[PDB]
Amino acid sequence: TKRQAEVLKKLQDVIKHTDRDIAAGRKLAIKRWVETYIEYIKLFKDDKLEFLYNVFRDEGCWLGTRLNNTVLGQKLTEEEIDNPLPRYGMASRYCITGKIGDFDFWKKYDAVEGFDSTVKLKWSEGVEYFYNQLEEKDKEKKLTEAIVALSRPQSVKRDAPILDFCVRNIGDKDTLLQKLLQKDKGVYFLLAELIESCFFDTVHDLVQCWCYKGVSACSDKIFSQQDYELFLYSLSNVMLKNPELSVQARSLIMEIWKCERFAEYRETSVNTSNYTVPIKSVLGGLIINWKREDVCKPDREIEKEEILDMISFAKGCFPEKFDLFKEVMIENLRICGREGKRKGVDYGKFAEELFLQLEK
Repeated sequence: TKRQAEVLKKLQDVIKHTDRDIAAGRKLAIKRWVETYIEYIKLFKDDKLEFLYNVFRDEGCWLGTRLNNTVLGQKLTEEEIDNPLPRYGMASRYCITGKIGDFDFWKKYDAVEGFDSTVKLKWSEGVEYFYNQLEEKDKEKKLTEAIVALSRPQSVKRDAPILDFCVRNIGDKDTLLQKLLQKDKGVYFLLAELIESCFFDTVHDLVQCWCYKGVSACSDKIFSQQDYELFLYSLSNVMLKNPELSVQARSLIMEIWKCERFAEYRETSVNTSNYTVPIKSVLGGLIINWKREDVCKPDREIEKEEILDMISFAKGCFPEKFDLFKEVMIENLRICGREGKRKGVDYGKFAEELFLQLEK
């Protein structure tokens, strides 16, 4: 495990891109990659790890924050330094049927069967190949089916990369929303799974089409109060877990929270009752992220403003309950014990300070 962990860090410290977010996205992609192929690389040494460097420092392999599997597979089949990885193991894993490594699943399969089987196997490189071999008519239907199947409660992290791929290849996200709404909380599970794996871009696209595109939405709210509140709580946890992607997580928090379609939900989230308020984790999450000192963070002022405006919004909706709101938040920040929180510092004081500024 220590060895496995070392492997992960070394492979991530080579990625460098001008945009911090793109890089961080890639460090995550590498993590996911290493998760899939850990056994192959388990026993390894630095010298053998340089082959993984020339293919990972090559921007050809990278398509945005994600990896171009086709290119990557080709690079994983060339025996400069030796491929310590087996060509056959990799070729099969990357569905390179032709140019089979030669000297498991991989026979010959029709497209639909392969698609339906690869998804069951949670084989991200498998679903992609078959998607290509699919008839154009059948494409959207097959993808939609996969999404519905994989947007399920008892899910796993592997499902998210496939879900990401399916959403990005859906050419009509309006019908997708509709086929998802038939499933119980099928829309929540799709967004929550993409959030946990930090596929923020995909979520933004979905939020823009499903919440911001039109005056119309048969329930006007695609999400419920619970799903709305859970989205924000889950986003605040990921933001504290991935401080380099906090800008993208903060923008998603604001877009969901301040959406006009969910304005009633926004007012309910700041209603303090029974010594609790649903925005506690989220408002506490932004405060902790704003006071982080282990990262060089530009625009801490913008972050402070969001916090202040969220506090001001709570005062404007229920002015009578504001002192209750202040006491609940201060007490929550003193016992929270969440990630990114510096131990031994009283975060309650920071809140008290924000409350005073508001008074003036």
